[PDB]
Amino acid sequence: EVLNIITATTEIELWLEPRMGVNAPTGDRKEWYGYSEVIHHADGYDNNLLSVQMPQYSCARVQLPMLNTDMTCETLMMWEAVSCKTEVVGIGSLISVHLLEAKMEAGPNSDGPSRPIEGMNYHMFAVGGEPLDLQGIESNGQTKYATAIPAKSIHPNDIAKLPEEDKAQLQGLVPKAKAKLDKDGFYPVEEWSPDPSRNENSRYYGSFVGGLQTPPNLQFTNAVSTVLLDENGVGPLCKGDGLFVSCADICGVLVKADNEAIRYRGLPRYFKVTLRKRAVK
Amino acid sequence: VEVLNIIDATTEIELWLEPRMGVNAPTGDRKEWYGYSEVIHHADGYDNNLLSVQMPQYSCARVQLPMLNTDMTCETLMMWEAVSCKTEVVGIGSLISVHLLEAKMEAGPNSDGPSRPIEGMNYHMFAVGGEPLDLQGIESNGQTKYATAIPAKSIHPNDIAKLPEEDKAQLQGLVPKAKAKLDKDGFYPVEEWSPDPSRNENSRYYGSFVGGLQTPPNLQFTNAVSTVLLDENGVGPLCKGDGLFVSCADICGVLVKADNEAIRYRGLPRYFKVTLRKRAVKN
Amino acid sequence: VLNIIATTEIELWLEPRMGVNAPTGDRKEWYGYSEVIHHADGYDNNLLSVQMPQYSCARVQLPMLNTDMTCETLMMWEAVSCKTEVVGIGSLISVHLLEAKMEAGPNSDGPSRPIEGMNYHMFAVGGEPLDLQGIESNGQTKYATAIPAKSIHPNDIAKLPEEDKAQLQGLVPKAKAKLDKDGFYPVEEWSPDPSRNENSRYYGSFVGGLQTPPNLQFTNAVSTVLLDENGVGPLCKGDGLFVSCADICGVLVKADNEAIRYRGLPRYFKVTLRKRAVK
Amino acid sequence: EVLNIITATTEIELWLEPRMGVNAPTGDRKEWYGYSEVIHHADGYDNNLLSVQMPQYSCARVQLPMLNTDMTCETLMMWEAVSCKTEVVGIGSLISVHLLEAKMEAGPNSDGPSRPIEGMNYHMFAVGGEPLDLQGIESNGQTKYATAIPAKSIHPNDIAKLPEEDKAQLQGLVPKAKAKLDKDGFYPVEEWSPDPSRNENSRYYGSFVGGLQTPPNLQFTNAVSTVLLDENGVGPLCKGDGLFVSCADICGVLVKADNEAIRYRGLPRYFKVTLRKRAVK
Amino acid sequence: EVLNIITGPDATTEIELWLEPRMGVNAPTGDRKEWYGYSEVIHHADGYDNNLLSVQMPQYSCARVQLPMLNTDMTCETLMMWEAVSCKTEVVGIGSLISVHLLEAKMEAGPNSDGPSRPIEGMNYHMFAVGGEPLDLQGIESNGQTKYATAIPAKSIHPNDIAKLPEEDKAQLQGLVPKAKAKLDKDGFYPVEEWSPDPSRNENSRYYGSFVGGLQTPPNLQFTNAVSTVLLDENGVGPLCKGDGLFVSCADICGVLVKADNEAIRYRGLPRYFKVTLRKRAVKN
Ligand SMILES: CC(=O)N[C@H]1[C@H]([C@H](O)[C@H](O)CO)O[C@@](O[C@H]2[C@@H](O)[C@@H](CO)O[C@@H](O[C@H]3[C@H](O)[C@@H](O)[C@@H](O)O[C@@H]3CO)[C@@H]2O)(C(=O)O)C[C@@H]1O
Ligand SMILES: CC(=O)N[C@H]1[C@H]([C@H](O)[C@H](O)CO)O[C@@](O[C@H]2[C@@H](O)[C@@H](CO)O[C@@H](O[C@H]3[C@H](O)[C@@H](O)[C@@H](O)O[C@@H]3CO)[C@@H]2O)(C(=O)O)C[C@@H]1O
Ligand SMILES: CC(=O)N[C@H]1[C@H]([C@H](O)[C@H](O)CO)O[C@@](O[C@H]2[C@@H](O)[C@@H](CO)O[C@@H](O[C@H]3[C@H](O)[C@@H](O)[C@@H](O)O[C@@H]3CO)[C@@H]2O)(C(=O)O)C[C@@H]1O
Ligand SMILES: CC(=O)N[C@H]1[C@H]([C@H](O)[C@H](O)CO)O[C@@](O[C@H]2[C@@H](O)[C@@H](CO)O[C@@H](O[C@H]3[C@H](O)[C@@H](O)[C@H](O)O[C@@H]3CO)[C@@H]2O)(C(=O)O)C[C@@H]1O
Ligand SMILES: CC(=O)N[C@H]1[C@H]([C@H](O)[C@H](O)CO)O[C@@](O[C@H]2[C@@H](O)[C@@H](CO)O[C@@H](O[C@H]3[C@H](O)[C@@H](O)[C@H](O)O[C@@H]3CO)[C@@H]2O)(C(=O)O)C[C@@H]1O
Ligand SMILES: [Mg+2]
Ligand SMILES: [Mg+2]
Ligand SMILES: [Mg+2]
Ligand SMILES: [Mg+2]
Ligand SMILES: [Mg+2]
Repeated sequence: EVLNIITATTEIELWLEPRMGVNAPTGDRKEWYGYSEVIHHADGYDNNLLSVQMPQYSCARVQLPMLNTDMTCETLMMWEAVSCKTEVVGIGSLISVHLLEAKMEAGPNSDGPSRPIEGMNYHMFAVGGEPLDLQGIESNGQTKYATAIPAKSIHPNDIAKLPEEDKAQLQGLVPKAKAKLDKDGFYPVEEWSPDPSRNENSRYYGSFVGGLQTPPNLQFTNAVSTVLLDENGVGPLCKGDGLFVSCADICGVLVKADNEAIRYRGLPRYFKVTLRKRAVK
Repeated sequence: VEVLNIIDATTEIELWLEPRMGVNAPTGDRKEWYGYSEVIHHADGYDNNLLSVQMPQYSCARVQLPMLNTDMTCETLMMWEAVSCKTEVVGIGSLISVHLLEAKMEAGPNSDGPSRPIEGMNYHMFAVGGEPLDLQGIESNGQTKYATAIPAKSIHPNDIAKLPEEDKAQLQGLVPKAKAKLDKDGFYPVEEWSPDPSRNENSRYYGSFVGGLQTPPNLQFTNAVSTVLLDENGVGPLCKGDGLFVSCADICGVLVKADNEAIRYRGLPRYFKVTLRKRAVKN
Repeated sequence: VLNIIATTEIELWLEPRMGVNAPTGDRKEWYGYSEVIHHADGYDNNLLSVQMPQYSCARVQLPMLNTDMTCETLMMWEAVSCKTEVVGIGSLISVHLLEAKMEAGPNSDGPSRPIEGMNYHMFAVGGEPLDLQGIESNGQTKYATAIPAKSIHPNDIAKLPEEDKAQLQGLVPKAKAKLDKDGFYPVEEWSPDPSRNENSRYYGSFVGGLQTPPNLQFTNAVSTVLLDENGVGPLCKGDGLFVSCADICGVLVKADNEAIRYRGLPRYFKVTLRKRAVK
Repeated sequence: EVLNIITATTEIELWLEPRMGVNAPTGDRKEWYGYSEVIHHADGYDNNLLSVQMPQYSCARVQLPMLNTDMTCETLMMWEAVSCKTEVVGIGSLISVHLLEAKMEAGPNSDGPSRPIEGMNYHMFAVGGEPLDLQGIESNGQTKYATAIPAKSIHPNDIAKLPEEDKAQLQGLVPKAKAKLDKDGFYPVEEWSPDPSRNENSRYYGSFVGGLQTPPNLQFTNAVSTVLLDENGVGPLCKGDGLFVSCADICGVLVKADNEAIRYRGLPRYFKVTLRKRAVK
Repeated sequence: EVLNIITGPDATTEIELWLEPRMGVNAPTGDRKEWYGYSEVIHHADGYDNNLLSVQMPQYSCARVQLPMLNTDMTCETLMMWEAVSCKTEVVGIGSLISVHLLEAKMEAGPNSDGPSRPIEGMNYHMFAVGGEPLDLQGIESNGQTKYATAIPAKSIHPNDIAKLPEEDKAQLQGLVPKAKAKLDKDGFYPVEEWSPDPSRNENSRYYGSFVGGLQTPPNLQFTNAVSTVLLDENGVGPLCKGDGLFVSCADICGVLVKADNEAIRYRGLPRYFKVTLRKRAVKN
């Protein structure tokens, strides 16, 4: 039960690095950090699709200053997210036409530029007072996924647990396939969406442009804010004094020269969130 | 100028509409293609019968609201009035996939590249009303051959207009007799039926179409946007029989088959949240 | 134009006039399309009216307002707003179009090319026929000479010598007409005249090319206000409301010669009117 | 020094015919009036680029009613342009797929449509109280231009007069390369832009979409006007009682069947300008 | 500490300037002079089979404008600063992008034809900024191990010149490396493919940018003298000019030229005009 604002503010900022699959600059895949592993047409059919091949949501919880010295009291204060500025950094890097290992965009006897990053763009950011609610889906119900222990990603049927002969249901809406975005680099974009049936205490904003050769269209400015207040003037209220931020920013794909397969490329996203104190019952 | 760098009165209803692209249930022989259409080829409907499973259809539902009037003969009645709605197509991220089962490879013949992703025609419409959505029929080709099914799995404009087969070219324009109510889920093909702008006084509908086979799908998703359903007089749809009627169609593109380059449509589920209030009206 | 004085709503459909303008005769199966167009038509043959999409138009008789037309102060119907919609947009998803080119390799069994390419969409509401200005993309295009005429061309009015018809590639002031006949004025030769049309409102868009994705919307929640900057809408002379449109939604490509047909769709109109006293 | 309005009005109409290169329906090139001459990749390198090959700005001066009985008076009247309606006519003609001499858009054994007009669109219009100020540039500083006595067009270096070895400066910003749009069909669009460093007494509006196969996107209506007043509510003031209108409307190109070279196509533009009387010092 | 605006008849001023593009060939002199306003040629394996040169990497343009001196004594506890209120800015020369007779450019036609050249098209990168101090930049690498030429003196500066990561850790620059930060303090020096405006700083600047990628994308550009950008923030305060300096910067890649003989590319940029309106604002010192 939301009461009146207490007149008292604070701002937090943070960066979320992309989780395109290669999620750390370490090991033998280090050079491909910020990209996915290679994806081929029959992957997941004639082999297991790996987590490194599946771009994932980024997320973090920011701890806010503690508000109530006694959690038993009938009236308490909560942090309320009022507005946010957010930005995808590094967009100029997408002009490169000398991408390592990338297909040449010219005739077979030429010496032209590489294909630049282009194709599918999927951009979403969210700010909320608790983890983002996710709804699960499968483009192909019977896609084969790797089983690592511990798991490196989670899939809708890990939660829905349909019998294998019923997994075609996941190509529609399966209500049991729901989860919270509670782990960075774990929930694949191609299987999980913000759940519009929940998320009463979060705000999310997403866009998608598909295809493999589509020009990426991105903007950057520090002159624009997003107001997080709902129709009643109430922003997300931060349970446990935690602010939750999430995003995904697939900016396109790289095409490999030797087999023409692809890797996704993502870019880091900045957040600046402005909060105020709100009394609640 | 120099060059300077020179060197209970209200209620909320929620529901999901699953897509009806043709394969309309994860059952039977076609179970694995639920949420897609059946395969379509250029001569289908000419050198064979076009099947209902090959024709994406409108989704629709009626939600029973709390009953408002004990005596429906009173000259002043209460009705539910739809004021606004939030709606969203879910699963958009799934459209990034370039490992689509049976799909054509987007690369040279000696390569091992990605599959073609879902792309091409996008047809998106949602509607909220106090009675079934009014539909007007049309045909792109008047003489298209349609399968005869018992029980029938779709209905076509000429099942209503009942024109002689030799006059069916009329259906390529506007045939006033070819009208229907969106009264059955997964039954009215998108390619034959549109919202009827000459009726639908008690419904609101919103549609967009981008054609072509290789067009990049362009879709948005957010929980911070609502659609106001009130008309110019401040009146929203009024729910007859205390029923709220929601409808949609969301073709998100096509898949291209590797073995013959024919296509299947792909659709995605749509969520609705409708906010309603009560209005007294003359009876 | 005096003050307003009560209201009424007019509805109608305009069926497309793409060339094959009736579901009768020998071409009846292509009603709502143009006849086939090839690159050299109008050069090594005569371009037919059935090959040239045309404006649709109608005059709706409104309730008579004045007992005596002699009076110095009369009532006129004033068009205030309108809702308009292109119906049948969903039919443009078809990839099983009769006689259409296959969009796949020569060894495949793929879909047909769908309707796509150039879109030309215009609607107008006025108190008198829409004024048109004529033009030619090619001054010397050869047009058939039917009796009676099935279409009218700019030089039919301007009557320039054959050696001067290159003028029609620019602006010929003599090449003016009124949109007074349905399925008669070709879109490729006639445009709404911005130097006239004081008593009409028109709204048009064009996206060219042969393979362009068609981009259309449909909704019953949007209206167009027809009032001008003085708050005055079109005034219906002779108690007649004049509506006109053209909606080329793209082209079909034929499998056997790769030539094209334009495709059009019907348009709906709902016009709201009020009574206005005039001098 | 601008003073108050004098409360008196007038409306001016005119058409500007396109000047794509073939600027009159006369002479040897008369049948291509409203188009450019044919342009090939090496034109201006292994030959001289001709004025007929370079689309130019259209412009006109409209004489307004004389306002002042005596131009020596300390307070005078000027016509002030307040708003304007403008329209490109003939857009429907761009649907044509039977264009004379044009490449066929089908396989070589077919009998399909011609390529329609498509590709780069350059649309600008301007209304001012004096000629539009232009700034010059060259995409290639060493482009070879024909010499006619008298000249049929004027180029930036005709004004800047840089040594031949210095003409690469014209690929950037050369302040000496300035001109007034004082002659119809004379200033090529590819060499001359509205000068944002001047033009205090004009308003111009321009858009460009490039490429050779881009779908042309054009609108037409009589329900929209452009307001010409500046931030202080002052429109262009007509010096010498002359109103100056300018434009360029490249709507795309035609592709010739026999060599695949191109001609630009333009369309005429209509103007309706509304003016009022303003007192000035 | 921002105080109130100081009203008066001489309280505002206006500044105009041009910035020429820095696509790589940054002066019309020397051996590369005929390609001024373009980049040097770029090929797929450059930076791998060879060193990527500064002339191959478009850079931000920038300038500091000296404003009228405001405070005779910078000792005083209360001072005045120029406050940037609005800006008009325009990319000039857009009409030149219609050319289909580009020197050395690939022919857009069949192999035995005589058609037009490919016009400038492809990726467009447009940004402008106005601030009261240099624009803050954040570094990144699309490929951490890209090979760069090391000239003495340096012709450009790269994110790891500042971050100084070990060579085997440079993959970190493909994400967000907080030490990879710089100020846009030198014209024709910071490549756009390695440096973006830093959204974590730039409190005293305003920047506006767009990108449309790909190699064949139609350039889409507007020009008009009837539109301004308001520079005031949510509290109505514009950038405040430290040391009486106005800082402007930009980058305008309008597309690429494709060479006929190897199909490699050069970027093309165009010059940008600025008109900045400023007013006097009192601040606490
Ligand atoms: C998850 C992962 O490590 N993916 C890598 C894949 C897989 O290991 C591979 O596809 C499994 O079969 O391999 C990638 O590299 C391959 C690519 O360079 C292709 C180009 O044709 O060549 C492959 O190796 C060939 C080898 O050249 C032949 O001699 C023969 O032995 O067959 C092998 C395997 O086909 C490379 O492994 C890929 O891009 O697919 C790199 C991925 O990181
Ligand atoms: C206005 C009209 O009726 N147009 C129809 C045209 C014309 O009759 C024709 O183009 C005039 O020359 O014809 C269309 O049908 C033609 C198409 O099927 C092509 C495919 O190659 O074949 C044509 O017939 C050939 C015939 O096959 C040859 O044996 C020989 O007789 O020549 C004729 C004409 O070239 C069809 O006429 C068309 O698409 O052009 C149908 C139009 O409705
Ligand atoms: C400014 C002008 O008049 N341009 C015309 C050009 C030039 O006269 C020409 O390009 C200068 O060399 O010519 C155009 O017409 C040419 C075109 O039809 C090509 C098609 O291949 O043929 C040319 O003539 C050829 C002839 O066919 C050959 O047999 C041989 O004689 O060589 C000549 C010259 O190449 C036409 O001149 C053109 O489009 O380039 C028409 C322009 O209006
Ligand atoms: C409604 C439905 O079930 N659609 C099927 C269609 C139809 O059954 C078929 O098109 C009717 O002719 O078949 C689909 O599969 C076909 C496809 O794999 C093609 C690939 O070239 O092969 C077809 O089979 C051939 C077979 O290869 C030959 O040995 C045989 O002599 O002829 C067969 C029939 O053509 C497959 O049936 C299709 O995509 O068209 C699958 C759809 O779900
Ligand atoms: C930074 C710079 O000056 N770049 C040049 C480049 C480089 O000098 C070159 O790529 C280094 O290998 O050269 C450019 O021109 C080349 C281009 O014209 C190609 C066309 O095939 O030919 C190259 O020279 C060839 C020569 O023709 C061969 O006979 C010889 O055996 O090898 C030479 C090197 O490949 C030109 O150098 C280029 O566009 O790459 C011009 C740039 O300004
Ligand atoms: Mg809910
Ligand atoms: Mg009605
Ligand atoms: Mg007039
Ligand atoms: Mg100035
Ligand atoms: Mg900060």
